[PDB]
Amino acid sequence: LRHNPLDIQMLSRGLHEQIFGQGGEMPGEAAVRRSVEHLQKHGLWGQPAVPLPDVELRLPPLYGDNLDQHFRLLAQKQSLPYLEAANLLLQAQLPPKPPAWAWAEGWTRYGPEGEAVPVAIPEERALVFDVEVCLAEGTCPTLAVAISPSAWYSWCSQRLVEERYSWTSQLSPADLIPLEVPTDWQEQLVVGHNVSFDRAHIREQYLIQGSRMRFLDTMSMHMAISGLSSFQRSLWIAAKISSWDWLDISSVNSLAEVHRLYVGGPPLEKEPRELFVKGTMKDIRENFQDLMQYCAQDVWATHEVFQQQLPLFLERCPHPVTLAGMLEMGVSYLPVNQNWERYLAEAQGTYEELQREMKKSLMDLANDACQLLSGERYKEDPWLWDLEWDLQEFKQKKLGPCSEEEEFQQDVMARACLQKLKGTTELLPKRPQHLPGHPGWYRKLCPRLDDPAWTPGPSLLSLQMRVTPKLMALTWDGFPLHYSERHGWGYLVPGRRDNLVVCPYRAIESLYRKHCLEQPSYHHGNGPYNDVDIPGCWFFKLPHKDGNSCNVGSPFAKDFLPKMEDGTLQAGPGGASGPRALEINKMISFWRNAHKRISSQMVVWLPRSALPRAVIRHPDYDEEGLYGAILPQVVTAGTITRRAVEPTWLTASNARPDRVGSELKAMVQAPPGYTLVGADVDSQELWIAAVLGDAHFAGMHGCTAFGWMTLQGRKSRGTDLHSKTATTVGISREHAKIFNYGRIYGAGQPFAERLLMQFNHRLTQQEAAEKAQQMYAATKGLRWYRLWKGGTESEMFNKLESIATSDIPRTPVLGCCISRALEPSAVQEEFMTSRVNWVVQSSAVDYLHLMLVAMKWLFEEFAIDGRFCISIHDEVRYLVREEDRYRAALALQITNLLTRCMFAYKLGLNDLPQSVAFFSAVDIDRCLRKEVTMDCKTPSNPTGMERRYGIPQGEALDIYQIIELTKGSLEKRS
Amino acid sequence: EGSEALLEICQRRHFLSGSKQQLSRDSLLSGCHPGFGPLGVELRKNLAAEWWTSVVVFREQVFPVDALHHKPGPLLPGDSAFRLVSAETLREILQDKELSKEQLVAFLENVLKTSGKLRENLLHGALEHYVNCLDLVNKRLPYGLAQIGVCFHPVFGVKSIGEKTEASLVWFTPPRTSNQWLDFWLRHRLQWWRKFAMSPSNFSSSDCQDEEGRKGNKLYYNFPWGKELIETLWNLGDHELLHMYPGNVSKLHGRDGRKNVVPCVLSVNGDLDRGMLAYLYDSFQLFTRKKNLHRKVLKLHPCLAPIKVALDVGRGPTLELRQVCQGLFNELLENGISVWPGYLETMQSSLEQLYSKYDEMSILFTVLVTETTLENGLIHLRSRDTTMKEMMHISKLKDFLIKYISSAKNV
Amino acid sequence: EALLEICQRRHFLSGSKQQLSRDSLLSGCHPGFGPLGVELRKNLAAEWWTSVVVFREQVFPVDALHHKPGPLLPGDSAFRLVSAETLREILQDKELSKEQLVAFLENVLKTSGKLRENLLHGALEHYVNCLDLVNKRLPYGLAQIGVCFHPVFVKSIGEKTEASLVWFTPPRTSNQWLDFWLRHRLQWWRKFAMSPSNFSSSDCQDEEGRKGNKLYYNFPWGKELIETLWNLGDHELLHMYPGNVSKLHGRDGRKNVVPCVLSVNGDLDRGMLAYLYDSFQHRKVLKLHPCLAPIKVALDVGRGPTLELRQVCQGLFNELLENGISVWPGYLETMQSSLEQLYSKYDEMSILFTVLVTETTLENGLIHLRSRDTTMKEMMHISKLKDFLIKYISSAKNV
DNA sequence: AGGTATGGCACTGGCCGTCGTTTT
DNA sequence: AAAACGACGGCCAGTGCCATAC
Ligand SMILES: Nc1ccn([C@H]2C[C@H](O)[C@@H](COP(=O)(O)OP(=O)(O)OP(=O)(O)O)O2)c(=O)n1
Ligand SMILES: [Ca+2]
Repeated sequence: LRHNPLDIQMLSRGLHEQIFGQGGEMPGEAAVRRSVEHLQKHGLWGQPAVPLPDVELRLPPLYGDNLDQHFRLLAQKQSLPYLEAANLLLQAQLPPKPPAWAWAEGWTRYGPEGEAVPVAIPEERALVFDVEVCLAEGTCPTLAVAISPSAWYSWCSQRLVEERYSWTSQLSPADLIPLEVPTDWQEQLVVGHNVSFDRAHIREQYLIQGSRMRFLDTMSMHMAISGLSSFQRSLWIAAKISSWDWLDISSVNSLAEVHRLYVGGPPLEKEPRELFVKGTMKDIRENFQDLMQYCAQDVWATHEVFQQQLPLFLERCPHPVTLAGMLEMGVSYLPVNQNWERYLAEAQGTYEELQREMKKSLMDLANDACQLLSGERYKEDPWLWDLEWDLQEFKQKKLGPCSEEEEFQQDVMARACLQKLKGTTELLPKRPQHLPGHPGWYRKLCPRLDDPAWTPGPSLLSLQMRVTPKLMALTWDGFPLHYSERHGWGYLVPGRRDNLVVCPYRAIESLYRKHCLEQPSYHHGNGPYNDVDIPGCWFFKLPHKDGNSCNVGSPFAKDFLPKMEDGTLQAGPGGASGPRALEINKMISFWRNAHKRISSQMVVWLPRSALPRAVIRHPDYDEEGLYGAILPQVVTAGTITRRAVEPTWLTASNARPDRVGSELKAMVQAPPGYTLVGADVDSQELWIAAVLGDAHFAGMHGCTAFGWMTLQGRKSRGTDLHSKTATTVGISREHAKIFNYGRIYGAGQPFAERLLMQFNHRLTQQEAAEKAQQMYAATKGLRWYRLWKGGTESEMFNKLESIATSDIPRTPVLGCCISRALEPSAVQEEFMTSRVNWVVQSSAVDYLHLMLVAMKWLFEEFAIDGRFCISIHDEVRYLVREEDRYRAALALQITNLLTRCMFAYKLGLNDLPQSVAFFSAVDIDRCLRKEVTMDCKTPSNPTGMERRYGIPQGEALDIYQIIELTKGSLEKRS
Repeated sequence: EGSEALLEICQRRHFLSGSKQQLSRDSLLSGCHPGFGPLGVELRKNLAAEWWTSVVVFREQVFPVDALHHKPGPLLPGDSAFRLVSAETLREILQDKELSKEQLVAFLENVLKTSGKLRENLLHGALEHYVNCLDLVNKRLPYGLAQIGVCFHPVFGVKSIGEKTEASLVWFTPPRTSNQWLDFWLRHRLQWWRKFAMSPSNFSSSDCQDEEGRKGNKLYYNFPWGKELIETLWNLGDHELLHMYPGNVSKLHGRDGRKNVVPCVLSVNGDLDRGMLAYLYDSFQLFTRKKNLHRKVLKLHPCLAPIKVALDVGRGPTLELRQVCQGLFNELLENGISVWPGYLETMQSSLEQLYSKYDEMSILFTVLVTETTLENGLIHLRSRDTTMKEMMHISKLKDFLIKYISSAKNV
Repeated sequence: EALLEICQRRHFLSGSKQQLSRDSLLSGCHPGFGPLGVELRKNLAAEWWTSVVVFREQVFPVDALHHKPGPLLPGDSAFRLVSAETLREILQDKELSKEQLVAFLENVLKTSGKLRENLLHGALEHYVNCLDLVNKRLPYGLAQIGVCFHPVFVKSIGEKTEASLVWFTPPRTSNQWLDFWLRHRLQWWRKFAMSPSNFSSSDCQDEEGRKGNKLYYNFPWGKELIETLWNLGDHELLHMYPGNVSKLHGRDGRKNVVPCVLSVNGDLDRGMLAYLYDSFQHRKVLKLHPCLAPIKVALDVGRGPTLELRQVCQGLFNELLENGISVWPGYLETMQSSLEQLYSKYDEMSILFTVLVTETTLENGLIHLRSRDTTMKEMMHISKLKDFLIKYISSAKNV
């Protein structure tokens, strides 16, 4: 209907009729009275909201009697064949290992009692599969071992058996393992440990068209069943604060520990040499049999682990949607073209330039410092007095010119004398010394002449070294810097006369007097630490954004950039040296940390014959261009909350100014004739918590102040919770997200005020404290009413804590069980914050699973030509044919709608507010970027995507525009 | 100021030539100075060699070209350019009374329209070779022609001639990529200038437009008195090429992928004399500890320093020391390392004065031989950058130096 | 002759066919040189510089300018520079015309500037200040390489690239030094030639100046001068510094004396032409000396996968360039011709060795090598080619 | 008590290989 | 001429801080 008892615009009449049941029970009088009293007391019962337009859609027919049955049937239909294959694996009888491993190239199947026969492909419905790669030769797969019911299979690479001078560095599908049966039935299942890495080496996985093959990961199921958190992992490894009964039921993600936990018996032994990581191709050739044996051992252990694991997973997560979503999450796919190569170069070179300018600036400062050795002048430098200036002795074992004609004699005599004196090498020690003439501190900075990476001067210097601040003579409020072992970086305040390789304290006092003539210590800051004794001075820690306990590791941290602008942090040379150094550091930090991961991404380029016909004929088909793909190595469940993990693509930064290589995601570009259609959930966890509280309180949407405020705020009007908080405190909305989610999940007031001070440079201590207090007192009150009762969010906190303290906590929507390592019996009250956050985070995981299931169903039903591309914890992208780009958008919106209603249905509510029915915007683009309008200008590409690469702007469309462009139908002819 | 000290140093150590009053800023910038001393010649040669290596050596589509220093034939009337005239041309007209009343005033038209001019830029000569240099690459359109040479500019005697040696590249590109390439070179050249600089920030770039609406870039160096232009990049389109070859256009076609087109012309032109002066100012670096290290030295880049090594002797048996020094001198010279033969000068000063003189001359290393060198073959070595002393065996010296320069390119 | 046609076709001599002739090339009023000619001239200049300047402590570079401003000698023969402003000023208010033509043409000689005719005067203008560098040790020299302008009979202007050495020596030993320099220069000219006998020396005398020598090369049409050595005494040095002679004094055996001047001047363009003629002496090929050949090695690909062979050749090309060997990248053309034509083209360009990379090279690493002189084919491993070429060049130099 | 994940560089410490000096 | 021994140097492993994503 058009409204609920609290006058909140609910779902349209037609949509509500199509989705929810007609005979929905009405709320009682008492519940409505309580909700109205609550809202009036908080002061929200008056505000009238302007209604939003109405949407009328003839949705595709549903199955079952309600939403839950519909989703269950869809998930079962999706996941039936792969569950059948897993069951086939569970009941397998495997013969013993072959007596000897074959040497031929390709695939060999081992028959009974050792017989070996060459086969093109394993041709099995299920497998346990493992691969090994020679890291010295690059990324080409080296050799693989697979097992199926009643058969062993071995695969040898062409680069392992044959020897040739040159192997191509560009990787084609012809250099990967063939594993897919051509056009005994359609579906195939592959099981492995860290199975994504093995999937990355399959030739058929790189086709633009999707494949029926799916993959299951033993590590993901271990995380689902008995995983541990990072802190728990560290404690578990160190066990070789009060409760410890959880140790015996948990383990780390390493294969050996998993096998010990789920199977036991004889331990698993590694290969001590570690040839595949450190050896060479010849070393692999010589040790063929042993490496094959180890590979087979690992495969067998993984097979046993899966046999033990599967029933427990099926028991602790009984809803089929979880398995369907996990299956769908393992088929990620990223397209790329030749531009990727250029992106690797442009960034790298740029980085080097910014490196060079930095090193040249510091190296020079080092050189002049060497001149201070003479006369012990270094004993007077406030920054360098405490360095190592000792030299080392060199070691040894115990009249009128006239034209001439006989120049040959002079030449030969000089050459002979030179060579005779050259031969006196018998007295030279066999191990050359390393710059004994220079000082020790300068000696450390220089490489050794034998190093093949040698360069002149102290070319190892960097901004992160503890000597660089001394060389730059950094000053803080007119005080020189200093490093203490216990307390990190601080500064020295002169004036002590209680005597608090000797400190040149008079030089420091003179320097401070010079500084002062430009405008029990008498200076106030992080407080003196008398445990550090530097006669004639006090040591004061540099303030840290996380409090006085933490230690500063480098004054050139990004957070110190404003202090440079304010002039509190000043460099000795003066001018723009310090600010420029900090700017360069900020600009190159991300690339410095991530270039090894980014440049080593495995890329396979599809030949022309393997491309779709719709791509060759497109007018945008760039001939002489390269088209390829990258398959992210995502662990479907690498987190206790069952989130995904990827070393590179889940840490990629968005295109940002003044950050080299920030256009990483923009390089993922659809091929000609293809588009990327994507969407992100709006205020996901906020809404989840709000609806949980609403269900707990009175069973109506908006019956709580928190949910009431959450529902109405619009993104376009800038009235959502994030924007309101940002305006109230005066920070970016991105920082507002951090502030709000920190407050929600147990952050204390000191943390919030420190965060505000960090994000708002113009604030002060008292103002930040007041703005934190005026936002922490209203949300929560006192514990209870006997001498969470009061507060806007009290009901939500009570609901979350009730779920957390349950004997077997489960996700309210799908009822997945939390890991055995975090149940109350194993841990009494230890890791409360993690358990509380788990409810909402695993609910978000369930949301992702439901979205994936719905999208797959909609794409299959209406013959939509597209496939899943990628997701990051709340966002989904799809690769679609251009002509269908609009239809897909509609599907996404519908997938959102149902996904919301399901969340209400399992909570006992039979209606959905109109506000959260649809995605605020759906993005249609040709590359991956946060917004469709950004041109992504960075130091690595100044011109931008539009000019350098010719990628035009995308489009963002809402529900009404999509309806106008599609007429509300998903059919291929409207 | 510090500029006077730098100019005095450059005069004393024969970087420049002339007198104090002749070496004014205006004369140096305009190119109407007496000239450069041997050290300046060596520095300019090193700069030109580095430019040639960075522009021509490592590219398969850039070829050398030579343009004559003068342009003969008829000229359009005007432009105030100088005119080349032989001796007897001053007599064969006046004699015989060739209408000696007033027609020899209209003879100024003949003077304007018949006498040749001195080369003003390298662009025209390069464009003159476009057709015949198309055979090298079978008409693969993206390619360049490079040259280094002296050009003459009139400067307000009443009018003098300023000579400037400059490096020019003319790059023919497909039109649809002309802008992209214009960016590329703009970065590439900007890197090169920054490569050898101690303070690469003082090198800057700026966008600019022509009265015809043609994009361009200009590179400037920040001298102590302000920014001065050192290089220019112009996207000239095809107007000049079409005007130079009016007629059948198909003769000018080149290959862009599978298509035949007429290329856009990108012209890059940089001044080598002004670049040398800019590097001289940069190396002198005109903070208590830095101030107290008031040592005069020209910290030129090792790839550009005119002199690499200084060789001398101690006190002892003169003949043997001179023999070993001669051997070392010949060995160092035979492998491409320039040396200053200090051993051939009598003793007149202590080590402090030699260090000061060699620092003012920007010599990378100072080598010292003694009796103990004859005893065991160990020599003393002092480095310009740090001034620290090291002991080293002669058997390795030739290699070490060859390493130090060779790796300097890859810092 | 066929040689000039080959030079035109292979980009040694620039311009069209009609613009090339014996007289034009000898005079220096020809269109110019192609890139191969430019590289050959540069190699010749580098050899001259290393032979004359590098291995001597008392020879220094000099930086003479191309023109001399200010008042000039009246009359005399040379190229003067005229001002268009000084004639444009008459276009608006005539200065009575009539009788001022002869006076104006005399003012032309009075005030006009002149183009450099030789490198001797530029060096003489640096003698006094360059004497400081040697602490007045009288024996020492100044060397330069540069272009000079010569009238040629409407008079035309010819440009010649020349190498000049000015040697100041005590008058006692001037003749001995003249003989020494004659010997050394003759040896240097004979060094790179396949037929050293075609280089000859002769003695000559002048009314002004002392004994002198001339160096000639025997082109097919006769002997042509390529270098001249003169013992000019001290007339010019005094004439440039009238009156006082105390500054002009230099040291010799602890006594001061005014030095005698020896002038050596050689023509680089004519020398390049002579070497081109020398090398050409039933297969058309230029056996230019390895130290002077503009291009050392040519590279090409065989039949096979284009990307792989192109990557291999790119790596080899980068490696060869990094070590100082000039390379002709023929692999970019995709080998659209037979092998005989390719060999003929590379021979006419005077390339020392031809390198061919085939698909078979991907297997074991063997490339085909052809030699310009012997024409014998060989198989060599890629890893050894660079060192082989470097050793070959070194051996050619040492002999 | 924010939660969950990922990774890199700088610095410290321990072990073991290998050399040159000193005994026999 | 062969063996004990004290020192230097390179690799591996570990801890801390900082920087990314949601
Ligand atoms: N510092 C953070 C960032 C994110 N999250 C969680 C909760 C968020 O809901 C979820 C998704 O992150 P967004 O930044 O995409 O969050 P919204 O969905 O709230 O943002 P918007 O509606 O602006 O897209 O990640 C968190 O707990 N702490
Ligand atoms: Ca979101």
